[PDB]
Amino acid sequence: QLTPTFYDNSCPNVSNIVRDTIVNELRSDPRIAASILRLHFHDCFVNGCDASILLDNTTSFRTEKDAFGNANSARGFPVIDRMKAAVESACPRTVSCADLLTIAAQQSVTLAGGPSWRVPLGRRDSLQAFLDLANANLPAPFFTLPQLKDSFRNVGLNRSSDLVALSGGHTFGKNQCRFIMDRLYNFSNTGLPDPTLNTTYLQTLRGLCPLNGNLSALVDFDLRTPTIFDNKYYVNLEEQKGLIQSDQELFSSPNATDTIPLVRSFANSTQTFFNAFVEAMDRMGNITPLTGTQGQIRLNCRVVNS
Ligand code: HEM
Ligand SMILES: [Ca+2]
Ligand SMILES: [Ca+2]
Repeated sequence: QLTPTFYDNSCPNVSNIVRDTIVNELRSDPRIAASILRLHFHDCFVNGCDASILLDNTTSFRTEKDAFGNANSARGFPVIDRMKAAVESACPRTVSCADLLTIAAQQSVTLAGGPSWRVPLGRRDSLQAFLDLANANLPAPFFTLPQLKDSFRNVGLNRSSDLVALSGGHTFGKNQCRFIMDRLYNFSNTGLPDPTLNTTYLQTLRGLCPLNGNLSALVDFDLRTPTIFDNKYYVNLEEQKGLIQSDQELFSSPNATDTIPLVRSFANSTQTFFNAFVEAMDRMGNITPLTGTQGQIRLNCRVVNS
């Protein structure tokens, strides 16, 4: 079983080294905290949190970095390399990349103003990467609520609270115009914008993402506090200001009878949201981990030990 004290003897300063690395990177890249949290999410949804997403291509298996949900989107890999090297220097062959990324995600959330907690540890690193599984398991912004629920249940998260709380990760970070073009100009082949998108915000988004414009242009997930980890994400949903389809469906989908009350509860209380986020984060971090002697303690997160 995973435990928060796993490295209290072998590498007591691991969390501090991770924090220091992120603090330093944030000065030149204010988006890195969001990027790191997302890497952990994409790691856990594919064969569990086993650092499989960090592996680069080999002639025997393809990298998950080329998955539809990661390609030209996932980022921060060199930063993970930096903290890994620092931890390896402080504590040789001790901290797995899987655990490192989990701590990095928690520290990223805390540094951005979110809750502070000690994540369960003891995960080990995968011996391969899973591109096909990543293409099948990572949810997409155009998913309906039933599809979002299916995606979470598929990896082991059955609770609507899991889905609603973890979606709160969109309280910060960036999103490409590419992913909302349909909502802005032609939703579900209706030739009209998504009716669940606030019409005033629709105008603003159309200005940032004009038709035939730069699809790679970036827009903030949270128009209220773009880089702060808080519950504003839910207040936006209540006003039909969720940025992507999957965000707004939590509040507007015909199948949202169970998610609406959660959205409201999280928008009404920061404490309720933070508590739910920590709970959901630990549940996600507990998805099919390799433990004990299974897998390895990867020295270079990009390659399997030889
Ligand atoms: C519920 C289904 C979800 C969908 C469909 C989804 C979809 C997306 C999309 C389309 C982007 C934009 C990528 C880009 O434009 O390059 C993104 C970014 C992001 N997502 Fe999600 N996401 C989901 C859940 C989550 C969860 C569970 C977390 C973490 C707890 C998370 C954290 C983030 C963060 C922080 C960013 C910004 C990353 C950055 O700016 O580098 N997402 N997501
Ligand atoms: Ca994984
Ligand atoms: Ca925010």
